[PDB]
Amino acid sequence: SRSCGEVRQIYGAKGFSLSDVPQAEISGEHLRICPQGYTCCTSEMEENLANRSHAELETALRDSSRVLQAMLATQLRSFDDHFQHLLNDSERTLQATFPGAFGELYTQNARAFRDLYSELRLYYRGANLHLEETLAEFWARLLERLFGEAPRELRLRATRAFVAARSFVQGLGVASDVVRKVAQVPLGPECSRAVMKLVYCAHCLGVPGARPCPDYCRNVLKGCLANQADLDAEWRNLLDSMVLITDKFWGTSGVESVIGSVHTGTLEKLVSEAKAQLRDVQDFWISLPGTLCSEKMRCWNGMARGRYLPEVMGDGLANQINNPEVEVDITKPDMTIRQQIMQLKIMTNRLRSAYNGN
Ligand SMILES: *[C@@H]1O[C@H](CO)[C@@H](O)[C@H](O)[C@H]1NC(C)=O
Repeated sequence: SRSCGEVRQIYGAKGFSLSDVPQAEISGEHLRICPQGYTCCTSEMEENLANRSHAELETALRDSSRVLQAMLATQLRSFDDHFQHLLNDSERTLQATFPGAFGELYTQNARAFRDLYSELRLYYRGANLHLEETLAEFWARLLERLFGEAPRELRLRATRAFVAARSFVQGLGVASDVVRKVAQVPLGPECSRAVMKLVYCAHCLGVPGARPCPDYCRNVLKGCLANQADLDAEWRNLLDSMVLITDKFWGTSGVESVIGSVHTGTLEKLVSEAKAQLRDVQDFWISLPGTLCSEKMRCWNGMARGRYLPEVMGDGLANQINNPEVEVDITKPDMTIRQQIMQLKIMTNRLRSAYNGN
């Protein structure tokens, strides 16, 4: 008892200097973060351990962000490349059948057809948002190069198909960007305090083998990630809209059939997998506290070993007003996070609009 051996062992395994560690327990009068009591930690050790815990939590968060980003990027690239390939192969089928099938009108107008397809690619890329004018001019210089009353319907169908595809890809890209920018938001100093007291203060108070209580760590991380948790609602909204817009991919007027029919398996599986991934990460913004506590981090409640009494806080900034472990100013939001929320709102609007109308 009262020996600093084990704490010295752990503090040494951290790579830190072994000169700064006391032989036995000293007075904890000097401890700023950890509750003051007989301890094996000097102020030096306290600061060092604090820095360590903070850097570790940072690393975990950044890792989660990297995983999510990678997934969304993969989905994005997949759907984008496929949507490109459908049209490109519609053009290859075109060039294969059409000249061999019928008259010199085609072979003379071939560059005009190529320009039509290229303009459709520009429409899909979002470089040109009005296809009515470009189509009307296509028919104008096709007429002046001479295609019945129909297919004016192909205009409408291509419109509603291509806007759906573009909206889905844009959605994936936007989610990816939101995650990207939010990931660079730094942790608060009070959050760093609470985290230190969550992790290494157990070591400092003489219980180095003690495990942090689940509700305790939970409240701490809900205190730290409170701003990130505000993204929940709009995130779910965007994901819901992205799940919705894939319904337009199917049917004779469906996106697939339309992008394939411009001359007149796969995407289904991709859409299924996408649905799986999105329904997996719908919980993302509020899931972090529960995830990091259950994996990377009878029990240590922050004072001593024992039960953790306080009940777990709700998700979001405002619900942290009474947070026992960390002190949150709910009057100050993170403006970056709020901006990203706005972005989510915008893209969600675009997707809803794309779903039910013009
Ligand atoms: C579609 O055709 C264009 C013509 O330049 C080509 O560059 C592109 O590789 C094709 N689609 C894709 C993205 O593979």
